Amino acid sequence: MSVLPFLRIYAPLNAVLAAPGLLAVAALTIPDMSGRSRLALAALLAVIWGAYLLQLAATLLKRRAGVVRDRTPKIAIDVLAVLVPLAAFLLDGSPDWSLYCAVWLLKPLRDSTFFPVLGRVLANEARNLIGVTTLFGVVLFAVALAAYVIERDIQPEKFGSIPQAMWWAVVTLSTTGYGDTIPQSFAGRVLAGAVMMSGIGIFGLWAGILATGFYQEVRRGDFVRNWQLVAAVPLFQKLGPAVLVEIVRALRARTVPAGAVICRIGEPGDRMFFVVEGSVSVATPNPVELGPGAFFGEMALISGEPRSATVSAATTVSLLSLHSADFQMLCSSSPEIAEIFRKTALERRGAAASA
Amino acid sequence: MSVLPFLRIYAPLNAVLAAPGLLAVAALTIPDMSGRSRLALAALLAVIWGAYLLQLAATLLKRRAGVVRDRTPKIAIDVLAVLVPLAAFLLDGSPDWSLYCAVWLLKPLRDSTFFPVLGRVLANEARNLIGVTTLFGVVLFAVALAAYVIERDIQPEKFGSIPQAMWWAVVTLSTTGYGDTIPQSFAGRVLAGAVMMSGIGIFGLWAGILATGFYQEVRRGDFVRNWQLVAAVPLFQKLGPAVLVEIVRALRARTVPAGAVICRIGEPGDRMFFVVEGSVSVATPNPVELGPGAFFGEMALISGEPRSATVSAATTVSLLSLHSADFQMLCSSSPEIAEIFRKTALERRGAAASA
Amino acid sequence: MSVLPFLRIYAPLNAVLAAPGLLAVAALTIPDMSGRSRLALAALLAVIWGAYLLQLAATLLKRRAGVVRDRTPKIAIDVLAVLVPLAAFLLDGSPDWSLYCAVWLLKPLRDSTFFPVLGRVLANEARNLIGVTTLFGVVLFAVALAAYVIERDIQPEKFGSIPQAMWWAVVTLSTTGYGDTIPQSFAGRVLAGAVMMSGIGIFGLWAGILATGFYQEVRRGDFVRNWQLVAAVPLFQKLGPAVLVEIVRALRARTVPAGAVICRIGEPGDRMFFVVEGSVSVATPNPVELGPGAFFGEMALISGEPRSATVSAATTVSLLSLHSADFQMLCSSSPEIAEIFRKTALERRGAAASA
Amino acid sequence: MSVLPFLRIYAPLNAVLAAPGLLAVAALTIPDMSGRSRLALAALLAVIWGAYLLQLAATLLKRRAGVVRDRTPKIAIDVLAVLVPLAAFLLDGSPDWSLYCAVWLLKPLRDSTFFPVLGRVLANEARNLIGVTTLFGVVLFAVALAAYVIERDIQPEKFGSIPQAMWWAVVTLSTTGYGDTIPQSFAGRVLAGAVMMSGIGIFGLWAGILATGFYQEVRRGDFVRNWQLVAAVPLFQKLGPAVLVEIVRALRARTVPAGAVICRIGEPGDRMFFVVEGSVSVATPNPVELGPGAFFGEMALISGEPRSATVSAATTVSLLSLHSADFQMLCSSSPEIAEIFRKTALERRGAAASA
Ligand SMILES: [K+]
Ligand SMILES: [K+]
Repeated sequence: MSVLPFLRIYAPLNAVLAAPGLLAVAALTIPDMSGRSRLALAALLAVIWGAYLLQLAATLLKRRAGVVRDRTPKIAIDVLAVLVPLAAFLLDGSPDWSLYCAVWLLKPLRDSTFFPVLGRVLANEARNLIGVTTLFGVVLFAVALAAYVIERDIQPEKFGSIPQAMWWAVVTLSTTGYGDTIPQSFAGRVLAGAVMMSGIGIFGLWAGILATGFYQEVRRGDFVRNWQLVAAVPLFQKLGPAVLVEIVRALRARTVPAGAVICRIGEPGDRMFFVVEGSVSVATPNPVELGPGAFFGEMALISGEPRSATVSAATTVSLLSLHSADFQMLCSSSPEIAEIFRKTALERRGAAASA
Repeated sequence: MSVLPFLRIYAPLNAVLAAPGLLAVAALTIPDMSGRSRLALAALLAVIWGAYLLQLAATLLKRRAGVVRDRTPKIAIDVLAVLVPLAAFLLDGSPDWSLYCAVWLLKPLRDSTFFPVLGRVLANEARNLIGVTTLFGVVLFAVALAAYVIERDIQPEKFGSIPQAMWWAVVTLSTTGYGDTIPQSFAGRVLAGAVMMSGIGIFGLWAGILATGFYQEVRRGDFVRNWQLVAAVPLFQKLGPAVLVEIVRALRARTVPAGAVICRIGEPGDRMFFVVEGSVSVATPNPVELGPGAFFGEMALISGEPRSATVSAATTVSLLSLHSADFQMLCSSSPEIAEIFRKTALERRGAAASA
Repeated sequence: MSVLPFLRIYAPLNAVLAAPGLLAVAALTIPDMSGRSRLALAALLAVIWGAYLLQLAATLLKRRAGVVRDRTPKIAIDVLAVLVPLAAFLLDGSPDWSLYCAVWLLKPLRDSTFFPVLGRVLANEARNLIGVTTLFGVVLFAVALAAYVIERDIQPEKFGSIPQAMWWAVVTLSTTGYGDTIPQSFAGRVLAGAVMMSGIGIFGLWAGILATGFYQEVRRGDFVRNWQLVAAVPLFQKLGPAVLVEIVRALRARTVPAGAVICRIGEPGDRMFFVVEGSVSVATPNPVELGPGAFFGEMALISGEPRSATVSAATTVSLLSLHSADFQMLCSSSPEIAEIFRKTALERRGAAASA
Repeated sequence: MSVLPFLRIYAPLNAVLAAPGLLAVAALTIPDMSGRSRLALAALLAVIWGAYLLQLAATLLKRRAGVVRDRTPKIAIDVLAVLVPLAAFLLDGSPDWSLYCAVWLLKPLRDSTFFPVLGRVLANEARNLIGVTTLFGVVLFAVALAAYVIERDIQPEKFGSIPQAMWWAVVTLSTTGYGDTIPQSFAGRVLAGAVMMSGIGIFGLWAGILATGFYQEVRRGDFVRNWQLVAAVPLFQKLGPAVLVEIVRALRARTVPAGAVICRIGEPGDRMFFVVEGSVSVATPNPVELGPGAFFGEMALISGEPRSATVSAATTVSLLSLHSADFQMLCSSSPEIAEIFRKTALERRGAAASA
């Protein structure tokens, strides 16, 4: 709610082209298709092949910044991103070689930050997941077995065994309801009453396990990144030790591209920013372009008013941001700083129009 | 649990009439329907047309309070709320012009506060949603592909391609279970075991992403609105800086209409209120009508008793409210204020019956 | 995890008998049923009728404690619990009068505490629910309409209208998957990709709205009840103001019936209790029966050991309970109290066997 | 996200063999199966029988550490793990005796820690679950009844009774959507609009009840275990009382097996560890093998750098772990300790290469 995400967060053309790349698959996969456009997109594989292949050797020129680097992840696919189609091209002379369009699917995941964040936590909590997944397997066959007890007699053809029943378990437990083969008797129909009751508590926990400390990591992700951009601010010599842990949970950083709008004038004042690197376009008769290491919005927050300036991203600014309460929290937290921000609430009145 | 929501929170007749307005659609949509009531409701479009159109020009008289205003949102539909039916009326001479009853559907959303609240946060967290939505597309085709591997042989007519399989993926992943086309082999049936396991963790996160800091915004929504109605209370010169952040998370404000009941006498005392604007009906031999900037309930909370007065909303009172713990928290937080509330617990014993 | 719930929490025979009472319905509801047991259970209605009717007039003798009472809720059904069957008995001379076995269903809800707790909060947060429920109706018809656009042509018989499509919306949105009528074209099949994506975020919020501050109320429910049983403890003259808010969130009270086990000897020490009313059976050569206002378990917690006594509920004891951390929190919170609990960890060594 | 789970957390071969053990069931369960491998796995039951039976008497030699022990849980199945197959072997002379492969299913649960953790909390919160489960039964028949009102007329064969309707309730309420028998009329089709709306709020709460304070227990599980491994650290004479409660929520302990990697050199520094028991392989010219009661990583965290040593688990080390913020929290929390860790950030520069 308090952040300006811009500059094409889904930027890298490596990440982009699997999507157009892999829809190229389908038309090959289909009868009654002319050959015209059939192979026309086979090029587009060759394009994406050649395109990543173009990118490829530039990467293999890894004498760049070659001091200490851990790039087994980033490289893992780039190798295979061209080889797997290639060996596929020949031995699988038949068109099915395109079935090695399973391959680029990691390329989005190549430069997918927030995926390490995902896999980071599973290697702390899977202890639970196992004891639950076991427990999932407990309750599965514990309950799956209860059906073969019954309808083997009059429904062999659907329930003539155990695993045919295990099928109808998790379909029944995991919230799904396919609807292919269903009981006819009473007591077997009774048993479902605990099933959804169970599974929705099972996943009531188990999916909750994920979001539980995932969010801890994500809410932690906004600190590990943001104990940086702290010392850069020239004011933070005075802040006490414990004060920051309160703060950085709320302070998110993002980056705006050049030209874009930051705060348009006259819009309702609802937040303030801490610039740390880049520069701005504070639209005044004399533009007060504050570069790395500044802020604005206090003129509107202390007064509770619209914007005092059409600030626009003159350059690519690594931004921060902040809503009132957390700034009121700061204003509440210390008279030492409200003094200068009060002065600033008068200086920037006289500094906005002036130089 | 601690608030009195009254005065028709779904008030504005602009917001109201799409519901009766759009059910007017259906009878046109249906064969074997007489023409009698068919067009009878076509009027009701004309009514709602004329009705908003009546409202319309009053809005276009936007010389009202014309100083600095940002009304592109509120106006966006009012323009189209009449034009789109209108141009539809002529070029679509055929009855299908009523299919521009897709149009009013924003009119509820026109004056839908809590919808900006919704859209506010997506422009902070969609970073995740993308990396997840990509990941959703990863796991989709990653898994969808695994089926065409198999049943293309014996189920062409259902699984004779890739996208027919992508269909059966999210139907299978997204908790649904349609039940149109289902495997017959083993290993393809095996694969589902991870699917629901996955998707319920996927949405185990992804839907959780929404409620995660949505609630932060909503729990923030009760501060940004309620750092107001703070200075109005004549007592709050003494409160310390940090004290309020604890409080305002709990203090919700609402507004009661005139005439309505606030606290009926003899009901079990469970909460107290801070009036800030309006007036009351404190039912005593001399009604102690406390207007803007007062409170009551302490007589019942400190004593832990039923109500001392049938207080009723004499006027439209912008209300606050408060449960005990948070007032006990305050009573715990300072002896400075319990003194006067103790005195008040004796003054209002003598002030209730007296003037 | 830290509480002993006993004494038949589903106690009241008023609450009990709807369950046996209403299963009495079914056998009447069924063809090919002999008349023998048919009416045999009609008695059981008459029993439950007579039984509550027996209870009834005792309630209508409401001169008991008749000072100030708010009993419209408790009485609302007891009136109807006998009348509705009664008038049903005659005018509905046909057996369908038993269809006024819809009636007792509130009787469990009559003496269902935790149901007021439910309905308490909806009158604070339904503001959201409306803006969401509207939004649910937005996204419903916003999306439902998109289908009649298409398959009216080739699927009139299933999609020959709007509301037939609204049907397939929430079935599709609300996680369900019935599986009666399904598209055949592409673009209409495309649209589902956002649907489950939506609804699982919708209810991703909306159901979350419930558990959100429900839990606040429930976690509040353990304070409003438990600022009581505080002064009774003879030790709590010294505790500081803010200290308790930390505590009472964790301290749950329950009540054990006479005879039952409290802590059996030799079991692993994992918790301690604060008795406030009732008496115990501390199994020692001289039973140290501590009555209202005492505690035990510190001998095992400070030492981290099994139990020092087979304590059993000699009477109906209104119990508290407590795990270590929260007691370590207290031991951490003050040296003033660990002294006496250290002494107690030696006194009760000498007081256990002795008198 | 901050922990190294290793040494075969799913270790015990007792726990292992039900999985291979119980899949042995299926081939017996199936027609058209040769007898060759049929009984070949009957051995594997005899193996697992004999194998646990081998383990068994070693357990029944419970003179080991025979002072005070509470082993009714661990023993409960080991008794039956061999008897139930055994008596099954004879009286059920027919092959169905293998249906006492329902029996080992507790054997995973035998040595399933985190299962007591599960069952611990249900005996605090089931108060709710009942009032909800009742409420589930309320809303069930409250709503189930509403259908027999209607389609008994034209759908006897599907809705010719009450319980046939109760079937279609929870299938409809519990998020499932089987799709066997569906209405045809309007008002009965209307009713579903509240159903999913309800059940997803029902389980919106009810499943949430589980994860609610489950997580409290789990987040508590990391304290009850970890107030241990506290005094062992020679430094913790100075820490203040309240300081630890902040900490131990974050500090998880796990155990690494011998040989395994702990921190490989040059990897990005992201965490530090507290060793308390075992020994390490700090790969330096003179290996600084710190045994029970030490730490490392500060050299990389204060500097924010890659690893200073390929530390590997020389022995089975009962590990702790810690990320930066929580260490920054400590560094923020006191100058008393950053001094020595600063010194350590120079000592271990000179102590790493040296002895
Ligand atoms: K479903
Ligand atoms: K289905």
